[PDB]
Amino acid sequence: SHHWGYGKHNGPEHWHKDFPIAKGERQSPVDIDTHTAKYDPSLKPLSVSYDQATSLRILNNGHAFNVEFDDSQDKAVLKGGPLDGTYRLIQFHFHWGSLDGQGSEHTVDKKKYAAELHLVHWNTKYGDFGKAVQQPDGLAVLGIFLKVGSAKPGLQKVVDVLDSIKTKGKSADFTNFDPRGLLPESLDYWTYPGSLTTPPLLECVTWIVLKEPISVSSEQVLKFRKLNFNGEGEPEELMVDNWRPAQPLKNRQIKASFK
Ligand SMILES: [Hg+2]
Ligand SMILES: [Hg+2]
Repeated sequence: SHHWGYGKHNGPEHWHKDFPIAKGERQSPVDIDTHTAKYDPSLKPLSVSYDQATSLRILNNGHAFNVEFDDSQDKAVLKGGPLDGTYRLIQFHFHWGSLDGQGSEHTVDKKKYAAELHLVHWNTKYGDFGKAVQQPDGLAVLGIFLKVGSAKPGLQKVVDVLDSIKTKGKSADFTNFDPRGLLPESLDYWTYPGSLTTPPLLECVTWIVLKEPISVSSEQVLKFRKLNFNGEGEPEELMVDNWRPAQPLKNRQIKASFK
């Protein structure tokens, strides 16, 4: 502190001093131990309906970059899986590393990926986002791992606009982007009850983490690392390593949709 971030002086190990819930019973991310996750045949396939998605803007908030969607109606929703009810997409963002061997927040059998995409949705029964985050089933986040390999064509539009939102507080119009181009071929997943992974750390999230990673090229992820944490005209601090490490599982079970 001063304000939280990912540095040595205000990084995740310090958050508990302003947000005591950091040492809570249902904090995220976690390590997914594949041999201890329970297959649960009662879980339903996920239903991702993003064909009427309306993206609006892309913003650098100082901790990541969010692409925001119009959520005033049921245009891009997730339902099914372990969820009851309809959850509307409000924004996506990424977490990534300064090197390719780190960057994801969840890990799989202790394996870290180069980055992790979060598609954040909120439960329509609560009427708005801000009321959703106060309830134990208020949000559902789909997490997708990224590995370095082949380029992902559907991520290129995002990569290309980054130069225009280089520093904190910058935004740019970002319409007609289709988030379908960011899904792996398979929707197999793990699920557990957890929290937002940045302050205020609220325990209101059902996480849905996809088993299959997407590939991005080295050049693509290289462009993420050119962003800045600082605002314009402040000393440059590249936006890298904006990931929280794995927290204790405590009394929770990870369930798998697959065997
Ligand atoms: Hg996130
Ligand atoms: Hg909550």
